Amino acid sequence: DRMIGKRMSADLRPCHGDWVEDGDLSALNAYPEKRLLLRHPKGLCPACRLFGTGSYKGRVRFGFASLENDPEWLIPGKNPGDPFHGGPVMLSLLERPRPTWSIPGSDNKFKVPGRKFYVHHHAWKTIKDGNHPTTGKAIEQSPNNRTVEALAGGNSFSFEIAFENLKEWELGLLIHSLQLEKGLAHKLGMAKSMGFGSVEIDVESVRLRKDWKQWRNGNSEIPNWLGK
Amino acid sequence: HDGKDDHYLWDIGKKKKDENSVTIRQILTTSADTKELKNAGKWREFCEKLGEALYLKSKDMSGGLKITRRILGDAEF
Amino acid sequence: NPIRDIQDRLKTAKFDNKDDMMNLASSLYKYEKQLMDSSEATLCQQGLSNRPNSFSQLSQFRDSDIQSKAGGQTGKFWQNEYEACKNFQTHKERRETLEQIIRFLQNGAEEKDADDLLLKTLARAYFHRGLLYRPKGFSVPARKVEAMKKAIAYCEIILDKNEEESEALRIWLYAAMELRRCGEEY
RNA sequence: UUGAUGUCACGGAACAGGAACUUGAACAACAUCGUUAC
Repeated sequence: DRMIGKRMSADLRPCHGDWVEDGDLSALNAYPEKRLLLRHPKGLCPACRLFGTGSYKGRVRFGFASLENDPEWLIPGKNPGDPFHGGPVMLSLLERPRPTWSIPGSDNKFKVPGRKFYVHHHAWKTIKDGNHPTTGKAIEQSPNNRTVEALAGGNSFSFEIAFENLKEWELGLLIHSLQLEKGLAHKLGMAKSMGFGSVEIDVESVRLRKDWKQWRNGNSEIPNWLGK
Repeated sequence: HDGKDDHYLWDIGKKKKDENSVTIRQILTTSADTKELKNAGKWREFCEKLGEALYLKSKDMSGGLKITRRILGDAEF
Repeated sequence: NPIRDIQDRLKTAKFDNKDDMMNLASSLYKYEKQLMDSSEATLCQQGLSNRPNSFSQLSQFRDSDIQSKAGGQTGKFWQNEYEACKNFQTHKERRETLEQIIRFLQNGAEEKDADDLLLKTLARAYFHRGLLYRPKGFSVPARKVEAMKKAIAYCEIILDKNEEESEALRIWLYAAMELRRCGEEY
């Protein structure tokens, strides 16, 4: 009977979200008091204050990351002497995730679990050779999977993040979220459940803004913010 | 984004039943060649006054307090 | 601050007296007027607490008003707005409030359902704006003259139905006595 | 549709103020379909 929006606690639903109750809101469409029935009565969470939302601009801006060394692909291309194109690799089926396996029942006891973080492993050594990960059989060229071109491990990119009007602890937590500890790693890209995609981010110089004239490279204040 | 004839604006009015139900693309398609709107001058005023009528109908579809554009300064000396 | 007041008025709305409905309409109008211009109270990004009950009450208020659009809501709100505008300090804020009133209620006075309070306060706003015009050409500006003429036209719109009003008649005579000393004719 | 002895209207800039802006990893695993038998 209930929607999936009422299967979790009311504090973890997105602020500035949607209408899940039984009455239709379309009746109050031509009035300015409609937008007050879609926001949380307390305000904005810590993530809808750094990153933006509708009717509020976020105060952190990302950038385009560019390569610096030579590519060093995974499978060498078919045209030799051309170190700017790689070879193809065929993946597995990769279809849609079922949410009726984490919420198995139907009554009231089964809430919504957390946020589905994929694990780090090494199962691309079986894809690169042309086998399935579960069974050892070969992969057929069905009209349902993809044939991609991929980079290998050992490359180096470089990007830049601009930020304004942050507190001290917000910057400390953003740096803790950018660089992880010594043994951990992030995950981005395609086919994350097959080992593909594992990055690690290090932090180079940090430059603050004192006035409109000087800028005052602030590398000596990182061990403070983090702790704070 | 699929390439088919299902836009979110120019294809309002298309249902499964009575598939002869006209949409806005068909209406604007059969009006662009009527042997009287074939020259340049007669198509321009057609679009202009059609848009003016649709704006006049859309204006009074609110419920809050509505401000006027510019009502002051009519100095005629 | 302007969103807690809507809920304080929504808590004890009785939907029968003509005082709590007026207070609810006043709170809604003040929130909308706070949004139209960009003040510092635009950063408040909260909402209403009890969603289904408040949705029922707001839909019943916007539904049990359409049969009683007798002009009892906006007329009283702009009447109190002008009454608060009269007793101000230095002329700057008086001028700005007058032009805001004129801009906001100029539309709702162009139909057959035109209240006497709405037209009366619009004519008073035109007449009071006509006095605050700083001259710059060794002569009277024409905007003062046409403010007086517009006040006369609206007070004539009222006095066309009735004969004596004792309130609009005095505005008519004020506008005529002001047109006389500006080099014009009676 | 003017009236004569007296028209600088080529005697007068439709002018002046307002960021089409804000929010969004091209990503992905568990089934689908209903009845048989005493």
